[PDB]
Amino acid sequence: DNYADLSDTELTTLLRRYNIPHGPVVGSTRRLYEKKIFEYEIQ
Amino acid sequence: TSQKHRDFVAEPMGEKPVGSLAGIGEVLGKKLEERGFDKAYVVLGQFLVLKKDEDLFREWLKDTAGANAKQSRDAFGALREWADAFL
Amino acid sequence: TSQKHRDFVAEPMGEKPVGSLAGIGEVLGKKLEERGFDKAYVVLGQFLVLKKDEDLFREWLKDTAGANAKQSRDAFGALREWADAFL
Amino acid sequence: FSQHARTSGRVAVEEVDEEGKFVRLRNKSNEDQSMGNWQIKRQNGDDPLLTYRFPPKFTLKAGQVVTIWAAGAGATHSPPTDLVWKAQNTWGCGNSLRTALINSTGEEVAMRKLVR
Repeated sequence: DNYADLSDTELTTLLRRYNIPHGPVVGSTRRLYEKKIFEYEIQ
Repeated sequence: TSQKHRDFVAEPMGEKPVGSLAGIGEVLGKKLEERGFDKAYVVLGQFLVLKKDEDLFREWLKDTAGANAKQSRDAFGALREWADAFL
Repeated sequence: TSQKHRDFVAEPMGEKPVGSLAGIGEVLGKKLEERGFDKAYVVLGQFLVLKKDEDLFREWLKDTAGANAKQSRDAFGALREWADAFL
Repeated sequence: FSQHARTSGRVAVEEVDEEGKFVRLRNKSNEDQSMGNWQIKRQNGDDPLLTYRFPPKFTLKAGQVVTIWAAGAGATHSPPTDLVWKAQNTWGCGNSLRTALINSTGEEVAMRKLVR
């Protein structure tokens, strides 16, 4: 709930941009990728 | 029943692409691949976390990949039939 | 290898409860069921949407149901061995 | 070798020789199964696929076992119980052996996989 207002499609482009290893963004994976985007940005 | 439907439910899916699944045409396949669903097992994964629910899966395929009613109907039917035979 | 692991990887899982999955003890299984992961196939589904990735699956399992290193190692290894055989 | 098996119908792939001399199929049911034009698909690692086809008319009786021998075993073809695959010396060896039973319409109805 830190990367809210961002669509699943924008979260994906952001995973790609930061070279974060990922699969699709779906309901059961959303929180995990938001945490990985946070861990990345905060380093 | 179609050729694509018959060939998909006849055997384990293994490493088959998204396009091998019934209802997944050129457009719908290109969009699923753009969302990260390169393989048909990734779509089966979504279907399994959605607990094989028809309404939740078909509304998901529509919302995220722009699937029409015929496409979502055909994709769900193939996965349901496949899970009943191989899972 | 444990008896739980051996029984799980030997055959299709169908609608077996989450606890049938190796590494899934009483507490872990309870925590997964309350999160909607009541059957082993729902957890297999998660493993598939994560593209069968070890790091991603083990991290999700630790974050969702408080699985320890040995539990997530065993749940991953059981799902990987199962998917290599039956998918 | 770790063993993994799936049976959708009456006939199971009961036993797979790790030395590749045979494949045994068992009718685990109390009914007779028509197996005319059925096929055994054998996949050893990355080797070419091996396909054995059953005769156009064949019946595996309730609770009976049929063994399909590779030519190398030196088995005698006695149709009901024992079938000899004359043109193929081995079922194949390796670290991953997948034996699938396919029905007359091309559906995988059974399998046994040996790993390591």
